[PDB]
Amino acid sequence: QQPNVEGRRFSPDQVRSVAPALEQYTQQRLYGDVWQRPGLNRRDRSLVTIAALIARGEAPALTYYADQALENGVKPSEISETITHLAYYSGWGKAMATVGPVSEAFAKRGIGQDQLAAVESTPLPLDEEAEAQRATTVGNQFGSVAPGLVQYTTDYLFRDLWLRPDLAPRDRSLVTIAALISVGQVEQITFHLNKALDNGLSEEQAAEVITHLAFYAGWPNAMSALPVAKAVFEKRRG
Amino acid sequence: QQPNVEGRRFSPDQVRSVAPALEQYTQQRLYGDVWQRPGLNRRDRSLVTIAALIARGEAPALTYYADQALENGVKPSEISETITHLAYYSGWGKAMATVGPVSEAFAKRGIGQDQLAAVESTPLPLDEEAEAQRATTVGNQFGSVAPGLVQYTTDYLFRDLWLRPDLAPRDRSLVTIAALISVGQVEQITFHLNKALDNGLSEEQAAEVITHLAFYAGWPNAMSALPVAKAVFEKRRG
Amino acid sequence: QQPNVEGRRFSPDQVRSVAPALEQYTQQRLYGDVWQRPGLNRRDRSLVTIAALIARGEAPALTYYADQALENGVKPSEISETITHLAYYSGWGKAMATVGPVSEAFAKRGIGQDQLAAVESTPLPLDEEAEAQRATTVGNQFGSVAPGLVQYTTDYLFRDLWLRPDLAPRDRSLVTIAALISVGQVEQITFHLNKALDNGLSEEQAAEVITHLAFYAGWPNAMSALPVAKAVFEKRRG
Repeated sequence: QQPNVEGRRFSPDQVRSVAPALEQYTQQRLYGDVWQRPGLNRRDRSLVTIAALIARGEAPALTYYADQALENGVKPSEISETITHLAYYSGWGKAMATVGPVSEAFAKRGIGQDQLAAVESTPLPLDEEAEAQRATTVGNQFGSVAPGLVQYTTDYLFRDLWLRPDLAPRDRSLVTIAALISVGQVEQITFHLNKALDNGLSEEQAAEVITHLAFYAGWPNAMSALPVAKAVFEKRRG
Repeated sequence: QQPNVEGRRFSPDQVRSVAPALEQYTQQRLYGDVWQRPGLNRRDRSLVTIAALIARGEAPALTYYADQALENGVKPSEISETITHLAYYSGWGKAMATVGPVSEAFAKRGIGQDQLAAVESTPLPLDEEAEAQRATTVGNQFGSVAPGLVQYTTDYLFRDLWLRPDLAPRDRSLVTIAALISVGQVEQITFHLNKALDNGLSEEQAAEVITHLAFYAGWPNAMSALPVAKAVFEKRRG
Repeated sequence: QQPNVEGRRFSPDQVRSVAPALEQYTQQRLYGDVWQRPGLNRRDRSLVTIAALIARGEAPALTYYADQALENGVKPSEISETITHLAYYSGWGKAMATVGPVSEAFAKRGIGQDQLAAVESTPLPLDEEAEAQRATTVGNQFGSVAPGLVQYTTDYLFRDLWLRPDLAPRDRSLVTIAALISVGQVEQITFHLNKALDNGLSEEQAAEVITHLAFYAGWPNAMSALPVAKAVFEKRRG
């Protein structure tokens, strides 16, 4: 039920040499059920999975998963941009680790540099009022605690990274929430889940993201996200 | 004082080329003292260590540590089942990473597939009342937040994984608490430590688990577990 | 703007084959701006970076970063001691992972074992009253919860590791706060940041540490440290 078995790091035979139950579960549950849940499509699941693997330092799995993402209709430029985005959100080393595995995936598919996310291009429109509010809140709270970090947050992230067009805002928020959930960073989920929902991700899609990540990032990480998600959904109803 | 020095990823000579104090501490403190603490036996320490290495993405160390576990009397089927269990609790990629290192450990010992945990076998008895209570609690709290995840929790975990006989309930709880502590997932320790104690793990054994993990998962992770453990021990006395 | 381009795991060409924007950001922002911020010098930034890479299981990057640290004036003995220190604070496996990459860095520079941190040497002076207070607090709270861990905390850490002269107290605290921030261990930052400030790290230096780590350990980790740092700074003013 899993596509492109030959592209896997470890073969079904190899997995069965240690844990045949795991191989069966991979086929019947992970690929046969989770990946088949229609509330979130294969393209979006690929973005969520790539984000999880990057955030969790499981870059070797990316050769297979990046190839699958391309097959599922994720653009090379979107994979490219996910890596750049997660340099900031997961850390530079986590992004750098992707270079070998993803370059291999691209090379096999004949994906040249001309298909990648632009170094510099026309920014998306900035909601100036919401940004003025965001900057004021952070500056008032932490401006004298870490002035450099506060300034970088504004200049590098909210006035640049988040306006880069190579991921649609919805998709950039999607990869962000996936990366956060994947490493249990529940403190930052409220802001970014609200942003994702504002950007067009549906509540059921968000529930599917959490559900998908139970498998890729472990049950406790998915479980920890639930009260945060619940609070967000309830607050939007007020 | 450390057994099977030749089976290590890095030799004592190699460790001494960077940090001779670390090599000395490994011999005198880790192997000479911690591993020798009689409150928790070598077999259980091996299970705790394997769980920690899996959860923390330190799979390369597993060739040595899985071999040691087998020497310490952990069954191949128990190692097999730990991997499958932690696919769910640590994440699929963390379990998958074990395949290469553990297959090598098994191959060297002539451990064939006939010795592994069963794909499907007769489930252990389910405490139907405690399960009805568990399902009701979760369903009431998060049923409309992530219905898919709630259903999978019931169907995949509590009505299947936890009833698989290839780990005794005590040992399955042992590996779970070890994996949780190892990545600082304190939110889920209350439930699983209670379950471990219910399943027959002693309070002193649990204290030894936390102590062992200070070395393998870092002091802060062990320290973070202490107030949770304290609260559990005190609550059971009420 | 990045020194020793040829020593990198992945070349600029390789990074550009996946994410040319990331390569540009590395040059212009990470190396061209962050590393150039004068509030924290290159030597201290190297210690912070090594600690982050060790804590986050990004040991492969260490060949380049350890070489850079040596170029920046970090002593071989200080790198040696950072590894030993983080065996305790990040975990044994995280320290062990450094052996290959750092040994390579040392070999290329002709750094022999005679330049490494001493296995045993004359301890630094212990503040006996502050230690009596620390031991009493921990013993009263957790002495009967995990007696072994409480005893090891005293004997292995505060009456040995922290008195080892191969890192100055300021630098040992620096590597500790870096390692904690890098994996989001906010629970332990209050104690260790106070200790760092007591040991001579300035508040602006601490702010630069957090800022540097936003890039190496991801924005959310740096952001999570801010309220802890704020509370510490404010408390010292009372």
